[PDB]
Amino acid sequence: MFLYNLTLQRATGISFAIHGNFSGTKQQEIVVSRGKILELLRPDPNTGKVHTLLTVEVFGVIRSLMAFRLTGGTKDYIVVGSDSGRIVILEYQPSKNMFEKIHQETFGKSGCRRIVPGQFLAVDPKGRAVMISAIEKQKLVYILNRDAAARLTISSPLEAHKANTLVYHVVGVDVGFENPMFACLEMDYEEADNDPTGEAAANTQQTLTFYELDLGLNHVVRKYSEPLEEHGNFLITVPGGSDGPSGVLICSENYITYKNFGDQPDIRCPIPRRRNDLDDPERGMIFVCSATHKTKSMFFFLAQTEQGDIFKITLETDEDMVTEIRLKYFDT
Amino acid sequence: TVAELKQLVARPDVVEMHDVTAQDPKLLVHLKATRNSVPVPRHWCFKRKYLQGKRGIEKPPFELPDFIKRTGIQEMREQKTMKSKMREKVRPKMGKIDIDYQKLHDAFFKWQLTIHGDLYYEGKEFETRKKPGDLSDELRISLGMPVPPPWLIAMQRYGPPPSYPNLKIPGLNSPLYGDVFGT
Amino acid sequence: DATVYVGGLDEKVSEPLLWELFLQAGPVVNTHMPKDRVTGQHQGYGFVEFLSEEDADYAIKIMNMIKLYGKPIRVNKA
Amino acid sequence: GHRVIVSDVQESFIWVRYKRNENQLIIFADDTYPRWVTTASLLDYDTVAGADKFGNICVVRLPPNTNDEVDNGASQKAEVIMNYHVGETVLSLQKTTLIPGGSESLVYTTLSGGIGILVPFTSHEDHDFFQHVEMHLRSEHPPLCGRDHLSFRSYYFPVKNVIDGDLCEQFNSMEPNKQKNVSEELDRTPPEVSKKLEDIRTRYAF
Amino acid sequence: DLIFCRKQAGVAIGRLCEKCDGKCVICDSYVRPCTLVRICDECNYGSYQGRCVICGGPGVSDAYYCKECTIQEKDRDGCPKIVNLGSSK
Amino acid sequence: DALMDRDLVHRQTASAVVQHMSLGVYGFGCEDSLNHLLNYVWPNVFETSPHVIQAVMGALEGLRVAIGPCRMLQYCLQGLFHPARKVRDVYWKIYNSIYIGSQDALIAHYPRIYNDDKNTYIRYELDYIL
Amino acid sequence: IKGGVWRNTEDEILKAAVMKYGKNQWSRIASLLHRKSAKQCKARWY
Amino acid sequence: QSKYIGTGHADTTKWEWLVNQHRDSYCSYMGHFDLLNYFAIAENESKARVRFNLMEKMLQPCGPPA
Amino acid sequence: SSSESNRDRRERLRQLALPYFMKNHLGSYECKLCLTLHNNEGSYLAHTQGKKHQTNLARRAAKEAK
RNA sequence: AUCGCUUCUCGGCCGGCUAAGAUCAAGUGUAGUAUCUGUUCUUAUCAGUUUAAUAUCUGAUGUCCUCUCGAGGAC
Ligand SMILES: [Zn+2]
Ligand SMILES: [Zn+2]
Ligand SMILES: [Zn+2]
Ligand SMILES: [Zn+2]
Repeated sequence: MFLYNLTLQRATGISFAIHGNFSGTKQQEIVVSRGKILELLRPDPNTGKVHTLLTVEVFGVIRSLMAFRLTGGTKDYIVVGSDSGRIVILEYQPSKNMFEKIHQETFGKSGCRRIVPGQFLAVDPKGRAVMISAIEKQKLVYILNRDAAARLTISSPLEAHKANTLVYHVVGVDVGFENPMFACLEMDYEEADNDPTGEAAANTQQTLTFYELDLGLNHVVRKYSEPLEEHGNFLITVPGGSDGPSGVLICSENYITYKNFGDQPDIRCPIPRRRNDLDDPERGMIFVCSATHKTKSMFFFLAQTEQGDIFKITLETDEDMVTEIRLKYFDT
Repeated sequence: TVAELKQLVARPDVVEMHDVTAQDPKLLVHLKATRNSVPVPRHWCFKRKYLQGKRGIEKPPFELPDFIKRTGIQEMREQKTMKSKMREKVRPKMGKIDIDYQKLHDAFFKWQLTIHGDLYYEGKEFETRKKPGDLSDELRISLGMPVPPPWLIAMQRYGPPPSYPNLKIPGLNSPLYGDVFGT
Repeated sequence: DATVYVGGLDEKVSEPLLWELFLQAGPVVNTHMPKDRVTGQHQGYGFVEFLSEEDADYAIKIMNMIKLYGKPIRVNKA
Repeated sequence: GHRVIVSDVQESFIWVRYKRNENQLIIFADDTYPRWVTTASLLDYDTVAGADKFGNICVVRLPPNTNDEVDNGASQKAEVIMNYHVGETVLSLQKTTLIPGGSESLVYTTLSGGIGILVPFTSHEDHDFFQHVEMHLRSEHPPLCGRDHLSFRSYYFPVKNVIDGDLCEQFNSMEPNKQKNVSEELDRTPPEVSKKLEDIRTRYAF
Repeated sequence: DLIFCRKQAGVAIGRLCEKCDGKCVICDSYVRPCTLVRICDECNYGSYQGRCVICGGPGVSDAYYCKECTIQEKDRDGCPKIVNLGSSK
Repeated sequence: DALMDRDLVHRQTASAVVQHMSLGVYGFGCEDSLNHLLNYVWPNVFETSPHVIQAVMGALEGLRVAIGPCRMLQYCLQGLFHPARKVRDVYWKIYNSIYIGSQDALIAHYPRIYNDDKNTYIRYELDYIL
Repeated sequence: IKGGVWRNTEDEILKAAVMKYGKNQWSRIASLLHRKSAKQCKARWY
Repeated sequence: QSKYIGTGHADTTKWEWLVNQHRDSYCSYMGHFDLLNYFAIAENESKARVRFNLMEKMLQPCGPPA
Repeated sequence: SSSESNRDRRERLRQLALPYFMKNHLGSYECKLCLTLHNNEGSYLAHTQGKKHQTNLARRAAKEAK
């Protein structure tokens, strides 16, 4: 017997969303990722009716997705974190109404792995170097520079390898025209495996480390480390240089902490709770995801709880020194 | 203790002589009995290096699948003096096989083992798959019975055999088609 | 009783149809059916060693029902 | 109405006939593989379809020689006739005829929100043709991420007797030189090819 | 004495000389050239520009992998430029 | 007939045949007979001769991709913990060969292993039922 | 280069060859052996 | 082989082998969007909190060694 | 090819001079008493022409005659 | 009819001469395996290493006293 397969209704589930300018237009095309599917939408400034410009199936499990831009560049490419051992850089040709495969690079084995990258994906604000990472042991970097014709060329990889180290999340860091930085959440289980008592199960804090790419030395050295008080799930870029301070926000259990280097001391704030809540007090809270709103005038952040509570995160700074943090209830 | 270790398993029969020396018997007991997995081959603890030529000297050289036999190549292949060989170079004749390209476009299309629960080991060939209740053709011929084999009439009177106690043979406690009169 | 003596056979019979033949009753552990070298043919009498004795005494009871080539087969203890 | 199909959470299918007089529950067959089973469906009396918590679709057929009354860990089993990885977990399986006047087919939803169907072939011609389709398409039009199609559909279990329609339909999106040149490697025309894939969809579904 | 260097695979294309020209590196075979070789500039640099991946002569062509090593996914490991267990030159 | 051993070279070369066949046929649905042949392949696992052991390795690798890991692993389970050192050396070599590739697809096929005192060996995630 | 130590195989084969062909034909007997000449076969016999 | 995590050998303990297959299962869960969503459905949480609890269970599972 | 003639000639010579030696299902020569395998029948024959092969036939001689 | 001899008959085992006529083919090296032959452990006990278990390897021959390995006494 033989069976021919047909899809009829394509999956409506949306795992990821990235907003960039893919046509070189002042409008913002929204590239969203259905489960096995790559998808491209066009919302309308006036009526807001969301036009689907493209829907394509990649025949592979999408893992993470990020959009980026060359420095001061006109247009935006796409980086596809995949389940294969290949990162691919894509460009949507507005005319042809379909994507082209701009770059195909093979960093390792196939399928969702423990040590194989593609899991977590970060990129520099200036688009110099994109950093790709697995859950454990392997963190790789591809450096990007436009060619003589200003068409994108990808470099050779690098290696961040650190033994027996779990990576919670990786977020690009803002340093304008500098040696790029990266915020890697890490933890070491090597303390836990050699501790028959079970003490290392507790009393082990996830280490926040900033790697520094260095163009001139063309390797990636561990530079910054601080132990995190409590375990946060994810991090947030804080645009630095001209606009705002350069630092990272850390979303932690029942807290958010701006935690940065230089002389900058950490700033913690509790995650506010609603008056007269019916839930188990034993159930804490963190934030799910965050979408930064970046404006030539100002900037802020948007956070959400399990319960769906979006807050507007703000920074109170003295010059480049942030003194405190202000969170106003935004919506739900 | 190899004794009490046999009380902890659904199929303790899996535990064997050297099994009690295992570095982790308290698991291997639970693995070896896993549902569809297959046993380890037995040729070790036999020092004979997996084979000898005793039973292997009585085997046929080879025999073709019937699909290849009907073709007719078998008769084509079958002798020569040396000067005939240097004549075979100087003379040479062409087209000795002269196969039918229709036939060899036919057989393997138009015309043309074991399950997972089995694995081969050294000496095993015929036996498991002549048993009480199962005999070969010819010996049927010497016996000369038309389609029970008649001493399973006396397996009525004298009783079920001590040697194969689990026995069932047709018509008695085993309620039979072709050759095989007992299982 | 572990062994039996078997008379009155035809040489087309060999050690194999004895193997198969008496294991129909109960397994022959050790088979002995002489091959005569000189004229390369069998006289037709057999010796059978079993697992233990019970096999072979049941074998005395049941055993002499076999008929090899239309003809009678002797089985007695030994 | 005759037999009963047990689905294990781990060891998958257990064929069980209920003897009415003895009232006994009778396991006469089981699967050759462990499979984490979401739900089952009957293509027929002798076949079973099943989905994996991992999002696989298997179809296992009894041998026609099965023993209907009986008394390592089993006696006789059933061969696995189909393995296909949807990549999306399937919580229900239902066989039906989607459209009036259409051909009977198999139906699977998934957890991702997608709804899709499996369809039998009525001819070896469309069979082999779609085979060449899949073949020259794969290498000549690789998947987008660089991931290979074949492995992705063979992901947990190797593909057995399934042609992927969503790859065959991408014939539309290829460049006209791809479309044509491939059609030549297929010895057809883009209209021929295209309509011939519209055949199965049309006849069976929308 | 002779074993892979297995440094991280870069974007540099492999280069085989006259001798090694047709060989798929790992399977040692000439069959079904399909994909392409990548080795790090740490293995391929300078006097190694257009050097043979094996003997140390000038590369006249580029190595192609077989289909055999493709499905077994061996082409994705560290850069398969053989190093003698002395230096590479 | 060949894999059943007259002399080692038979097992070796025949095994190589099983390899290239096993890569070639992949995905077309013939796996059954390849399983049958895998039966006769399987005893040859043990030997110190370099060419036959590396041959058998290539063999079982191709058979890995063609048959799928599940069946492989179902032949490789019991050998892991067996008391002898030999069997563990080898079955762990095999199990590694099966492990590196397709490590992603192995998840489903690890059997149920009961939990002891200090440790919980049951993964309960798979037992969550809607 | 041809010279070397005598082997039981070469020596027994020499026995059989001498038995079959006869004493006076050496070149025929040297033809069967490897790494040995006719003179060496004769003197090895006598 | 050694530098490839999950490599086994003849001296491999139970505990290490099972904690391996655990951690690999968890990386699969982080990997496949759906199966993750199944988990979120069954036991009611966010996708986030699920992945978080898993990342907590990465080092521990089965608990202390022997 | 001249090499091919020697193989043929050294089999026939070991056939003439030859009841124990045979050829298995493969091509090798074997002594059925001693269960030895011989690369060439003549090489095998010498083992067949040896004093150890001689003994093991006598020992089996007695062992049968008892 | 028997013995002996003989004759016949039947059955079974059952390559010419010459100057011998003249003349006479071997690659290498790096790794590695297999198959032949020859030769060695009647060691007793215990302890340790080691093995799946063997095997193997590694160490010594109830204690004290007296007399000339043996004898006696005390345990
Ligand atoms: Zn290198
Ligand atoms: Zn070269
Ligand atoms: Zn290759
Ligand atoms: Zn011998």
